[PDB]
Amino acid sequence: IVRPVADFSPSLWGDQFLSFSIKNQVAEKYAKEIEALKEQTRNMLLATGMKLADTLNLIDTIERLGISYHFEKEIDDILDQIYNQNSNCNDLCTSALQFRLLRQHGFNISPEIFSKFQDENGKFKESLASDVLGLLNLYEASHVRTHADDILEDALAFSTIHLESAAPHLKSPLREQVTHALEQCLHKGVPRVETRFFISSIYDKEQSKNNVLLRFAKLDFNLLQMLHKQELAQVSRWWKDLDFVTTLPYARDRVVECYFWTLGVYFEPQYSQARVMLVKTISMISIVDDTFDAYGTVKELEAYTDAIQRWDINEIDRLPDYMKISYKAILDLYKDYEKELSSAGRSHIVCHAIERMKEIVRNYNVESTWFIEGYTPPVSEYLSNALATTTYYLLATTSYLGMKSATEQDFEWLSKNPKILEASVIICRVIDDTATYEVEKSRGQIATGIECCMRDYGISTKEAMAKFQNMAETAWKDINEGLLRPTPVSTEFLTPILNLARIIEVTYIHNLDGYTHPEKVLKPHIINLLVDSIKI
Ligand SMILES: C=C(C)[C@@H]1CC[C@@]2(C1)C(C)=CCC[C@H]2C
Ligand SMILES: [Mg+2]
Ligand SMILES: [Mg+2]
Repeated sequence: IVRPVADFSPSLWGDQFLSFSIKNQVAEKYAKEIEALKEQTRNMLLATGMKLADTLNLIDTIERLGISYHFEKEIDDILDQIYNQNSNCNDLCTSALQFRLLRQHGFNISPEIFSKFQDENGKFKESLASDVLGLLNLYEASHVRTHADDILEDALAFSTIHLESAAPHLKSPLREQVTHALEQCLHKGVPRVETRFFISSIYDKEQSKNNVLLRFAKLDFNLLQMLHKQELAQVSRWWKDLDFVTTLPYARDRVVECYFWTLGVYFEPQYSQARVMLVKTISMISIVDDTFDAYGTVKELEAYTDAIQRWDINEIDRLPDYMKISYKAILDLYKDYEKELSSAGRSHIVCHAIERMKEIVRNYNVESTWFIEGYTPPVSEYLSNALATTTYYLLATTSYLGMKSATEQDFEWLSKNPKILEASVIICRVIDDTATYEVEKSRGQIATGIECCMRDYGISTKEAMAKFQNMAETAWKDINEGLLRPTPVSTEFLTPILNLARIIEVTYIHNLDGYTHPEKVLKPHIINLLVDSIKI
């Protein structure tokens, strides 16, 4: 009873991450200077007598430099004051920046601030077209709108068309920043990679840059990168010791890409343990996906699914040898989770991620059944199954395991599929389906997202893809709304969900996937985040 073909490619990375030894003297040097620079920066933020525009530009610069996580309380205190005071700036640049920064931090500033910039017909004054800084900040702000922000409904188009027109004659690095913005907006980018671009490509080249902030940003980035490299080394050894690339030769060898995903979810030092836990789940679920997608028979897949629901090592005899391997590994991983959380007294919350694993395996099996039967469900039924198979319910849940602050109440909220989680999952689903359609259409998939859509609504491939794009647009507004205070849980637990939506947009940018193993899209970001340090 034959199997498919060894179609996947090996890891292009070889063993270059397997061992990293931190030059402890260099790390301590960096850490010591950063401490001094951190305090100088804190004093900049706490300086009195600053004008609004200067204050917002300082916060914006520090956030783009990737060092705002050092100043969460200070920044919040300042934005909170700005929110509460009657800000009457009549310039497009400052208004739009004020709007963006406040909204991104959950402050529900009214979009009425943009009215003065529009005619009686609610359309932006074309006379703004010669204000590039205003256009740029309006552009960035337009990506943070909610359903209640229809005054901004054309801001994206307006600013885009005029930025395009102005870009080639702008000075550097403003030109590069505008051109980059048009390709990748700040709000929907992966924070470490926008940070890397801003530091090296923009701020390092800005005539007016603050030397203290630039040096701070460079040292902090490179020191954090050291931690990330230690983590990836530890994870690479863990993966190598599992030796799935030998025992399960049908499976993808992509632990570097999996680790990069965790880096998108959170990069800060306090989430080191969290990333190491998360990456192991991402690696293992890609094994499961592949087992379902191109190796297991119907009968094998049904026993696998059943064994997962029972979740007992006793069940392993009921499986073929090759499934025994991943099944034991899955059970071991969660017992490992329980042990490393027991000292903190948080072993009891591992069950929540276990339930999501059980869930996605059920839905994998449904997807297989559908495929075997040649079933094309209506979109509603399709999504009822296919949202879970994005892995995003599992990943979001898993992201909390290593977060010391995460409580049972936080897991209970997540367990109900709150709107902001649903939105992120939907974004991942429709982006994947748009990119996967043409290739999977030839692979025999009758139950692919776009096909379900085409058949349900009786529309073309283009119309279906536009309907899917609209779903993603709607979901981004939902995410944006879901960040607004008062939040149902602490914002610390929302940002992973937002960041999950960010990575998938970035990974499938410009279409499609992108193409052939999203590795090609990820490769330069992995180089920039995990191989090459920022030259100082
Ligand atoms: C979102 C997921 C659960 C994972 C992250 C890495 C992934 C899919 C990618 C994008 C490339 C290698 C294949 C595979 C492992
Ligand atoms: Mg699959
Ligand atoms: Mg797909």
